[PDB]
Amino acid sequence: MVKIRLARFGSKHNPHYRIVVTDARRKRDGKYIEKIGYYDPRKTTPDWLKVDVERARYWLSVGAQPTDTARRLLRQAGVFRQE
Amino acid sequence: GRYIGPVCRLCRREGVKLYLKGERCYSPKCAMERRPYPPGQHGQKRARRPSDYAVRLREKQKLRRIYGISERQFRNLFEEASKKKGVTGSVFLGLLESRLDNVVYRLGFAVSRRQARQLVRHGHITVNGRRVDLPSYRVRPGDEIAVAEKSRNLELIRQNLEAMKGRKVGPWLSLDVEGMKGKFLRLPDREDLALPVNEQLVIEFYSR
Amino acid sequence: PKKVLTGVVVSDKMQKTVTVLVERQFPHPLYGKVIKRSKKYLAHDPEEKYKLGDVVEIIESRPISKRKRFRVLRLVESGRMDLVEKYLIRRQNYESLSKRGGKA
RNA sequence: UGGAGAGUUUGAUCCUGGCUCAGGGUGAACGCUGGCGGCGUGCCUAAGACAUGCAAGUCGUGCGGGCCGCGGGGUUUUACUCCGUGGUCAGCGGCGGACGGGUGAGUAACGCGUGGGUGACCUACCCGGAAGAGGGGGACAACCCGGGGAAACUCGGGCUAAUCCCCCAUGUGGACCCGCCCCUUGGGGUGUGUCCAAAGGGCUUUGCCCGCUUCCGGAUGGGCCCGCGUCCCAUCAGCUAGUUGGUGGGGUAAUGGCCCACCAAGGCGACGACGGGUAGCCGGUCUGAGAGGAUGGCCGGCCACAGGGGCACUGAGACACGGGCCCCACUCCUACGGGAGGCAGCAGUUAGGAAUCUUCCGCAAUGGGCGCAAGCCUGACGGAGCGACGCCGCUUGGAGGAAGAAGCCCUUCGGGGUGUAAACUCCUGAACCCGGGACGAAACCCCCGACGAGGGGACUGACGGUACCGGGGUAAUAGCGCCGGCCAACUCCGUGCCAGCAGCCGCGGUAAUACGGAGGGCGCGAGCGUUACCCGGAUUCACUGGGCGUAAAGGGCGUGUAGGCGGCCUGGGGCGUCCCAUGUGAA
Ligand SMILES: [Mg+2]
Ligand SMILES: [Mg+2]
Ligand SMILES: [Mg+2]
Ligand SMILES: [Mg+2]
Ligand SMILES: [Mg+2]
Ligand SMILES: [Mg+2]
Ligand SMILES: [Mg+2]
Ligand SMILES: [Mg+2]
Ligand SMILES: [Mg+2]
Ligand SMILES: [Mg+2]
Ligand SMILES: [Mg+2]
Ligand SMILES: [Mg+2]
Ligand SMILES: [Mg+2]
Ligand SMILES: [Mg+2]
Ligand SMILES: [Mg+2]
Ligand SMILES: [Mg+2]
Ligand SMILES: [Mg+2]
Ligand SMILES: [Mg+2]
Ligand SMILES: [Mg+2]
Ligand SMILES: [Mg+2]
Ligand SMILES: [Mg+2]
Ligand SMILES: [Mg+2]
Ligand SMILES: [Mg+2]
Ligand SMILES: [Mg+2]
Ligand SMILES: [Mg+2]
Ligand SMILES: [Mg+2]
Ligand SMILES: [Mg+2]
Ligand SMILES: [Mg+2]
Ligand SMILES: [Mg+2]
Ligand SMILES: [Mg+2]
Ligand SMILES: [Mg+2]
Ligand SMILES: [Mg+2]
Ligand SMILES: [Mg+2]
Ligand SMILES: [Mg+2]
Ligand SMILES: [Mg+2]
Ligand SMILES: [Mg+2]
Ligand SMILES: [Mg+2]
Ligand SMILES: [Mg+2]
Ligand SMILES: [Mg+2]
Ligand SMILES: [Mg+2]
Ligand SMILES: [Mg+2]
Ligand SMILES: [Mg+2]
Ligand SMILES: [Mg+2]
Ligand SMILES: [Mg+2]
Ligand SMILES: [Mg+2]
Ligand SMILES: [Mg+2]
Ligand SMILES: [Mg+2]
Ligand SMILES: [Mg+2]
Ligand SMILES: [Zn+2]
Repeated sequence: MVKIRLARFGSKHNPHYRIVVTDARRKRDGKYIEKIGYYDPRKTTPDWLKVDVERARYWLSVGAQPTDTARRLLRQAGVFRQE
Repeated sequence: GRYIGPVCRLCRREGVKLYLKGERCYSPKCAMERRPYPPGQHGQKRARRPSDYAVRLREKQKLRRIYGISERQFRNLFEEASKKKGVTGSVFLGLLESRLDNVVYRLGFAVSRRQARQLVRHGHITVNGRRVDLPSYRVRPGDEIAVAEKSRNLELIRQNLEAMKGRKVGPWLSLDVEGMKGKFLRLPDREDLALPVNEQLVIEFYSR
Repeated sequence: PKKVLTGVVVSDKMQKTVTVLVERQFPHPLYGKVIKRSKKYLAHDPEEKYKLGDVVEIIESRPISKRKRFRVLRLVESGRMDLVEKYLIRRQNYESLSKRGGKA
């Protein structure tokens, strides 16, 4: 199935991830279906997480499955906040 | 320094006062006065009609030595000033003049750029407050260049900012001798530099 | 869009099939001038309907054989053996180009 | 924000013309030299051969067991026998092993690029919707019993569970023949007939969780087809017999000579067929003023390959690198019968070579497989290690300091040079020492809420006592090339067409700025030179952008085939050409 997961993009000791949609079977850094966010785990800037809940919600609706820290990040942007 | 070695022997090769060694270059002892010919055995001989290349070479040396920069470092700036929008001649001179090691010597924290290099490598200098020990650091406008807090009263920066009492600072820099701060207001207008060097030639050298 | 080409039938010699000759002008990548250039398609003709010389539109289509991947869509201009003849001489020439000559 | 030229044919000249230099680039290697760090990068040759270790498994919440323990029962006691529980092992079964990882050998091809087509198709796991699980039956491992082989391993007999296999039922629905309607290639309806379903498990047990069945849709991935693009040789000119097309079969998820039988005689080529050579293709890279040229190395995408050659099984997917069979070549075992292998996974060894790294740490992060979960596996990966191999930052000090030591070097014998350089005065304080010491990590999980949203909690660091912060603090590596012109930089001695230099032009035949050394000078600087290769200067294959009376170049002349090209006026079409919109042009 298609996943929502992290793609490692920074540099040696400088991790930045792209939050991506992709078939589970790509390499982690290979061709992805759509970037739908980014994550800087060092919080080196004020702007260290970013999602696009609209698209995130889209891919969930067609059954993308997010990895365990992708969903954590998605939640942190209120992808799932329903109230 | 970066060259490290006989300095006033370059004074004599370029035939112009360069002021690399600070204040003795103001004394009647700088070799340029009362020994103005190149170094070496043949330095007092009838000097041959210098080639077109020779002249563009020397003017570049004339510029690069005045800033104490290497050459790989120098070329990397000119090329950045090439690719940059604007007049590539005096966009070069602005970058050169934005080097922290030079800006410190402009604010008269040190009598020369070489002495100003050492004060930077030895953490005697703040930029905006945090230490910066990289002489190549690029000062941007708005940035405030202090003497390091715990340095402020060394025997050297004492007697050097004492000379700067009443002395005048370039148009593009402020300066505050009390707390030993200084600001970079604007990249220099080509007119502001009294540089004994036709930088038009330096462009012409790097295009053979 | 299934590609549609227009051409000249230059062969009836087959069962339920026509050779269609398709030209295309275009400017030459380096030297500018407009170069003609042509290619023969084998087209599916199930009524053995179209005849030597007919000018037909030919359409992309699901394979009928090796070679045959086009069907004859409609008839544009009926009859004109000049093109056939033009094409015919071109292959007549071929005979010359070899290792001998004379009356050959 | 874009274009520099020079040296060399002559006694001199102008032109033609080649050669050479200056510039940029590099997975480099060689020489002399070598201090720190960050980030990259590192078998170009043998797709040669490979020791050793590790590299794909997981699930007891599908099933039944063996072995080793412990505990509780039925009896008055033993014997026998029943139940519970701990460890362990494989077996049956499910999902994964078709991904990830390696390489570029082959391949000039729908292989790749690009844009389309599929009324000619598939898609496990995932999401949405509709509906469903009622009876019954069977076998094979494990285990038990025997045989055979040295071994790898193998044969026979008997027992048994299941989410293993089958039969009947239910028919939402679907499949197939025929018909009918709408569509229009095999798209979507509809009727009769026929055919087709299912599996159980766990509980904080009646109602939840995880599964199972059929169908319809989505999503992702893929098959196949087509237009157009893709190197050199014409001293390769003709090629083809499953060849080209038809009918009907077979085969497949599906179109197709894909394969087969029969029939017709086609198909292809100078717009380069057939043959030979070479090569993985692209995003991109390098160079260039551009147009071009060159290239495909890191990373990303496609393809292909897994000692060489075939092949099919299983399956959603493979004709499968760490699966199966056969043939070939090697190495190993061998009781001579027969067996065991396959680093182009990570390291590592050897061989070839001018040359290419550690048998390192860790699953903390990201990602993948299985598992409800706890977790397990992961040489993917995250790090560390070696090499100046590249890039970038940084140091070997700063300020003062003589009319100006000493040595060395010139000298017109007065002087001049190295040279503020050193010595020396003061100042700072790379190395080193002490102390604090990270970010990367908040989820899974547990509690509250409702296993939702939301809130609370706990656990976790290979790198690493590193980064960085603070306190101390020592004047602490400089090399290499060059100095006739092109090309920045000249003097002495030695040498005598020798020894030697030499990119090109040219130096050396006793006063050599060209050889060798010295002093000095120039250029770069932890690097500088050399070789090799690429583009450049090279308008020196000229499209931009050249030529052919004598420099190289008009065919000995014609005829006229293909082809190229084509006077003036009107009209239609709108292929070329131009315009707008739009889609594509991933990272
Ligand atoms: Mg001549
Ligand atoms: Mg001459
Ligand atoms: Mg001349
Ligand atoms: Mg490294
Ligand atoms: Mg190799
Ligand atoms: Mg392991
Ligand atoms: Mg047991
Ligand atoms: Mg087991
Ligand atoms: Mg070929
Ligand atoms: Mg194509
Ligand atoms: Mg469903
Ligand atoms: Mg039996
Ligand atoms: Mg079953
Ligand atoms: Mg039935
Ligand atoms: Mg090859
Ligand atoms: Mg050019
Ligand atoms: Mg091999
Ligand atoms: Mg093989
Ligand atoms: Mg399967
Ligand atoms: Mg099958
Ligand atoms: Mg396999
Ligand atoms: Mg294969
Ligand atoms: Mg292997
Ligand atoms: Mg290896
Ligand atoms: Mg060797
Ligand atoms: Mg390595
Ligand atoms: Mg994980
Ligand atoms: Mg790694
Ligand atoms: Mg934190
Ligand atoms: Mg964990
Ligand atoms: Mg000169
Ligand atoms: Mg002599
Ligand atoms: Mg000499
Ligand atoms: Mg020379
Ligand atoms: Mg450096
Ligand atoms: Mg050219
Ligand atoms: Mg040439
Ligand atoms: Mg021309
Ligand atoms: Mg010419
Ligand atoms: Mg002649
Ligand atoms: Mg001639
Ligand atoms: Mg003539
Ligand atoms: Mg002639
Ligand atoms: Mg004609
Ligand atoms: Mg005309
Ligand atoms: Mg014409
Ligand atoms: Mg048109
Ligand atoms: Mg467009
Ligand atoms: Zn001076």
